[PDB]
Amino acid sequence: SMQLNPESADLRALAKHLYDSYIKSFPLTKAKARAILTGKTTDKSPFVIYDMNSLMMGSKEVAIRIFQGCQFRSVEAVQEITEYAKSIPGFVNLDLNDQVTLLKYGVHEIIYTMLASLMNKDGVLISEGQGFMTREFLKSLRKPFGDFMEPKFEFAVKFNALELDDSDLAIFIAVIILSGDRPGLLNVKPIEDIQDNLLQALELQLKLNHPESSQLFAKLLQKMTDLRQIVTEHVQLLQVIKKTESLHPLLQEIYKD
Ligand SMILES: CC[C@H](Cc1ccc(C(=O)NCc2ccc(OC)cc2C(F)(F)F)cc1)C(=O)O
Repeated sequence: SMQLNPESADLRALAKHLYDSYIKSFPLTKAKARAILTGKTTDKSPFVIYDMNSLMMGSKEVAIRIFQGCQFRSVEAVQEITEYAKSIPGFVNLDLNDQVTLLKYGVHEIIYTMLASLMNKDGVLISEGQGFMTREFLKSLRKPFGDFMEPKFEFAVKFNALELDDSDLAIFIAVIILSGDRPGLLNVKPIEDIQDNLLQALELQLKLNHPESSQLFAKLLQKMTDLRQIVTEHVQLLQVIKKTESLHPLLQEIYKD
């Protein structure tokens, strides 16, 4: 950051480009989510599902309904991330094998990342900001389902304290996709080379955007750990779901290894 030259200029262009794709690919940005959550917008005023009463107006049939709702958004979210991926310079030049691989293992990490954008301490925005379902209501569902989201909220409150904006996340999300340690990758090097350039862009983005924020870069890289864990901890919950009590086949496909 100390030096404004052709390399730093190239890193800003990669950041602008990724931001512009983020906007085209992700309708409900963090900036808009925050507006709704804090009241500012008159765009729409969401309905608050806070008990069984509220849910109907909007037994274990409700657990079915809500799990169903997640699956629908979860498939909607995987299309959003697929569209974004295509816009990351170099991504579409790798063996189809790797592309699909980088996405098989990434989507859920990006989902739990961007889910934080939709969350505060009280609950989560749903249906593109039309509804807001409370943490405590989601907690109250019949076992085992009332632990489904809690870890996603746990992650969110720590993540949202980083105070990242859509510019920040654009690059960060791209860094996650271009991970060179995904099982069964063929050409690791061209992914690492792309990620190294993305990590450069992020570092410079975070210095410009967060003047009085210490080791934010390191603190953001560490969150990739938390994310892997949410996925693993989630899979454990699903695995139970199957044995205890089906899944949309696109989610079924991604859950192979
Ligand atoms: C079943 C879905 C999981 C990952 C997953 C993906 C997305 C979300 C998510 O956006 N949750 C918020 C949400 C969205 C729509 C809903 O419609 C009623 C309901 C919810 C909510 F219930 F709050 F979680 C939550 C989890 C998977 O793919 O295994």
